[PDB]
Amino acid sequence: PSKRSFIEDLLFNKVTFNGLTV
Amino acid sequence: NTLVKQLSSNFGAISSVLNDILSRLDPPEAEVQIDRLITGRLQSLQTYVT
Amino acid sequence: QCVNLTTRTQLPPAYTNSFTRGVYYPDKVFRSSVLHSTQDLFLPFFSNVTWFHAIHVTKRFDNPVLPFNDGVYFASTEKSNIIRGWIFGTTLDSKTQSLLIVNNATNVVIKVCEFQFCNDPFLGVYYHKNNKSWMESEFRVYSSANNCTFEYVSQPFLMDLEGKQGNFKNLREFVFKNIDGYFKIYSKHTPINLVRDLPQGFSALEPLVDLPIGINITRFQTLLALHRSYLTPGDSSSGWTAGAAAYYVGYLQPRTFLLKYNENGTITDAVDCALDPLSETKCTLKSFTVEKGIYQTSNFRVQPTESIVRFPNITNLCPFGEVFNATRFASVYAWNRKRISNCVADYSVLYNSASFSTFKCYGVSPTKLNDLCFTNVYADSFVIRGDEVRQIAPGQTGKIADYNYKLPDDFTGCVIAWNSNNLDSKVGGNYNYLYRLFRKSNLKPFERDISTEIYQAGSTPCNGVEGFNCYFPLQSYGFQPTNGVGYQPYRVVVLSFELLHAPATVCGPKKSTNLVKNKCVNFNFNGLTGTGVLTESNKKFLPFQQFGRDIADTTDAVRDPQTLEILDITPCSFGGVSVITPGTNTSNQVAVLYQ
Amino acid sequence: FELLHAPATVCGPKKSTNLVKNKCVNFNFNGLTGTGVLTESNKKFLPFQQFGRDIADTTDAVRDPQTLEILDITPCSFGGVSVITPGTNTSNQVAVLYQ
Ligand SMILES: *[C@@H]1O[C@H](CO)[C@@H](O)[C@H](O)[C@H]1NC(C)=O
Ligand SMILES: *[C@@H]1O[C@H](CO)[C@@H](O)[C@H](O)[C@H]1NC(C)=O
Ligand SMILES: *[C@@H]1O[C@H](CO)[C@@H](O)[C@H](O)[C@H]1NC(C)=O
Ligand SMILES: *[C@@H]1O[C@H](CO)[C@@H](O)[C@H](O)[C@H]1NC(C)=O
Repeated sequence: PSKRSFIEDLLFNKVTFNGLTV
Repeated sequence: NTLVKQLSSNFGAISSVLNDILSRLDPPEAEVQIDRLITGRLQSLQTYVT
Repeated sequence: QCVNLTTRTQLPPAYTNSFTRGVYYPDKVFRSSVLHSTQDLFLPFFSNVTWFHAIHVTKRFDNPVLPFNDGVYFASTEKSNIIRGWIFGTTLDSKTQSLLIVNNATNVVIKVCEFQFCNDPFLGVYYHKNNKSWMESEFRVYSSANNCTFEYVSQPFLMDLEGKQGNFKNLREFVFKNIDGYFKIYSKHTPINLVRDLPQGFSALEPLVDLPIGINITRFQTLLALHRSYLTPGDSSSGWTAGAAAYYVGYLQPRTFLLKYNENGTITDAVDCALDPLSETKCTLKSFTVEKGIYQTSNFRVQPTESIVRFPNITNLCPFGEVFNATRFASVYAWNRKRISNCVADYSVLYNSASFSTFKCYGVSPTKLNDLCFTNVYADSFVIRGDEVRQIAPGQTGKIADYNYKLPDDFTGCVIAWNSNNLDSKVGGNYNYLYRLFRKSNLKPFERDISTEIYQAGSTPCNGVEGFNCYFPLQSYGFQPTNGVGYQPYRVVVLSFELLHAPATVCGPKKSTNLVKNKCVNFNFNGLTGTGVLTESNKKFLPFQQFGRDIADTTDAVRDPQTLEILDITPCSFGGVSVITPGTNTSNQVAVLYQ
Repeated sequence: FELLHAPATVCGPKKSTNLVKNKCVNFNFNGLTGTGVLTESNKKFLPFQQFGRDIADTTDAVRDPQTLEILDITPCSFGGVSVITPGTNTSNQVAVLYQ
């Protein structure tokens, strides 16, 4: 769906309430 | 996670939740416990920010 | 009643909107070229101010009573001084002390007297042809005055006393207030030229005096000058043709301003800190110019609307009289225990039937016992001397407290002590009231010591001889009516309880209501408190559990004490309010982003 | 007499002193406690102003209540001392420096 390459995909798949907005 | 878990300590008050303090007791005799809670929470915020 | 007036064409109160109007100096200090952000009572910018008229035109004349909240911005506009005085007070009954300010030909008099005003007070002036002046015709504003704890008279003068007509060549503004007993006033005059609705621009008001009166004011009035002449019918009820008059009445609020002191120390501009997002960004930056970018302002919060209350269906009354002097209590050493539960209770029985002299609580305010829900209340029965009624307390000493009945430090409950002299004043003396004089070691809180053996003070083991160093700690009293008040018996009951452990049905007379879902509302579940939205979840509570909790150790889900369903709790809404601006120099339209 | 009703308006007299200038002196200008060297100023107040503040809620001027004069307030001197030593091993001379 995006334009990421293959190694970027591999790197992407290998990494993993009181006012605490993000 | 530690900043959240700091929200359940008495710091010296009779309970760790403010609503119970303000419901069970009369504010002129509850201001001291409110001050204790405020001091504890200020200390926690300063630590986290630094 | 008193004299009245006719031909009053009643009309709806005309409305108009101020434009940066009614800003006064907050205090006495002096500043040069700064932007202070004060916090006091001010007339809101672009507010809604109620017009009033007394101009006959026709048949228009009105000056009724108006409520007096925390300040009034009285801004009259006059050309011939038709509006002169004022009235203050609470009910104008001539029974509660009241204030009065009249602008007479003699002085601008200030009076604090219990004056008896009629329903139509005014100031009367007549254009006599023999002498074309304006003298008072009927100064019956009041009946008399009984007690006057404050009076004052200003310097003499002479008003111009105009009897002409024309546009209001001047303007007058006043901001009456009342704080900490003291009574203040502010004023500013400007010969502005106009004929109609209040003009544009911004001006400041200066302090005049500070009256040290101590009355309480709720509702006020206003004097008018009736322009009586020969063309009038000639009576206090229909003879009057007043003429041009106009004055507005604004109300103050606890706003927050940001005034801009110029070089001379005067005030030249002001910005309201809550009217629209651009003004909020100006207030936050402490400047009148906003540079291009995105800024941060106050937070956004959804406000709760309805409050719900739930309580278990309990009807049985709590037996208290059978605990409060039913037939007889027990001695100090062997006190009486009683557990009361499963009933609806009340505290008013501890305030009406017999106002007990000693009534002091711990941990819980005495007047708040209605709402918080109890669990397994404990009661104690015993009678001690009047000398040591203070011995029963969390952290005190004494023979009986340290040897017969000792309270824990964390005790949470009330204590009641009340004399029963007639019940316990025998001429021969009732001697079933005892105490433990001696004991080798102290005891534990809420622990009984029924041992009544022969205490061994020292050596010579007793073996039931009661010899030297073998005394009997159980000793009687001397309760007779001839004894002193300090030694007179007091009846003491200790009300002990614990809370927030399990589902209990002991608490007070509160009543339930219907249950709503999917709305940010308050709630109260068996004394619980909070705010959130109550949906229906899929949790499977074991049939002994009551609450649910998150990883933050707070309340996540609860159980309805009546329907036995399972509800959920979720906070309403958080989020800051950013503001997108191109620049105050460029334009004045902004876009607001809720995060 | 009574008390604690319509806060006190009948009250005793107050004493007075002289007005020194250009020296460090503790002062009391109608309740405004402070410390500094009073000197003649030129700021123009308004007829109803007494105090004076500049940027940080600090006193900078005060109206002389009797003569309706304007007096500045300048704090007294500060500054730690410093000792310049060329070494104990070499000599025993010093030259202090008032900051
Ligand atoms: C307010 O006015 C009422 C008039 O009935 C008076 O009883 C009460 O004491 C006043 N309150 C204060 C704080 O002056
Ligand atoms: C007050 O400000 C004006 C500027 O409009 C100035 O002309 C005037 O000199 C100032 N007053 C004094 C006493 O300097
Ligand atoms: C506002 O912008 C215009 C156009 O760039 C500029 O000429 C003017 O000096 C600016 N004004 C201020 C107060 O910055
Ligand atoms: C003092 O200076 C002399 C000469 O340089 C040196 O020999 C000696 O070790 C020094 N002593 C100390 C304590 O620095």
